[PDB]
Amino acid sequence: STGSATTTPIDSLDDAYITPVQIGTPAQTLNLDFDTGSSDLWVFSSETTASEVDGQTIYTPSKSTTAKLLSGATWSISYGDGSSSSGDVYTDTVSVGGLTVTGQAVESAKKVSSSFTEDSTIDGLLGLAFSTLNTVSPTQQKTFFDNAKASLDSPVFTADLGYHAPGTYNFGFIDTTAYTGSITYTAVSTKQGFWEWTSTGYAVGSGTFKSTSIDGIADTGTTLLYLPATVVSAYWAQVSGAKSSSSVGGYVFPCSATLPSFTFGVGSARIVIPGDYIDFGPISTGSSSCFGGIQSSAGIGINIFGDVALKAAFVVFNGATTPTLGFASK
Repeated sequence: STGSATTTPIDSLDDAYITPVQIGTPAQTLNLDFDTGSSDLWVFSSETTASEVDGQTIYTPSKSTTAKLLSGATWSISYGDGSSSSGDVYTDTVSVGGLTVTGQAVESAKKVSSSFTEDSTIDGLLGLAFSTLNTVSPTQQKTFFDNAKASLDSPVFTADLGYHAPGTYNFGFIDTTAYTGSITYTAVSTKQGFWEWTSTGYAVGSGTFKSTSIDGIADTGTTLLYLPATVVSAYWAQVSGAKSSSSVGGYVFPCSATLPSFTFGVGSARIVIPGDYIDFGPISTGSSSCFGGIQSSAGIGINIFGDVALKAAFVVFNGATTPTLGFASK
């Protein structure tokens, strides 16, 4: 089998992407944030504290004839951005772009933190990291991809995120029309449960490439590119007027400035992030100070190749027995 679904930016800055997902019978369609940095499929629901729901579409398991309580199961997650959610668990039929999994764990939120409430466009998350990170207790549950894998034509999914435009998540096949050149594959460590890999270096604009190992994660659920402070400083030093602002919480720059591209290495291959992808607009409405899309990972504890990086490439998440990651230009 295969599936193919369009993923759409939630706003004009590509702060996140939402993908429609069918849950239950008859189908209830929720717009989920596909997140290769986590491993829980959780949704706003009829069980979510009323005061914490503000415009989201909810899953109502009592209206699904295929929903079954996963008795005794609970879940609780906290994300790198400080947000969180928790609740109980049903199994139900879940379809993405034509691909159907029966008995998928659907984690129903009883509580969500304010940032989730405040984002009317995201109805939940669909985790695509390794199932070892799944938070369901007492019985850890598998991701949608893990459940689908054996049925897929090939045990892979791909992320083709757009810049200020829709893109595509495919399951079970590689669309050879969606990228230019060749796909370069690179080793993955699953030791932390992430799609963790090592970039071979970077360049700033037309500058010479610096060969240096940068271990990080391919994370569709993170907006920006978070890299070591040395790398980030070298980037912003090439932007007139850019500065790190402790009050804002990262690098800012005047929008009158031209942003250089940023290149990262995948083996001997190179992915070029155009300068415009690094512009996240005014820090507040009407401000001449713009927020940067490349920020320091110092004190996150891990480097994160988030949407800023991934949307410059066609990315293969290869879930073969030994997982790997593939990157192509597009």
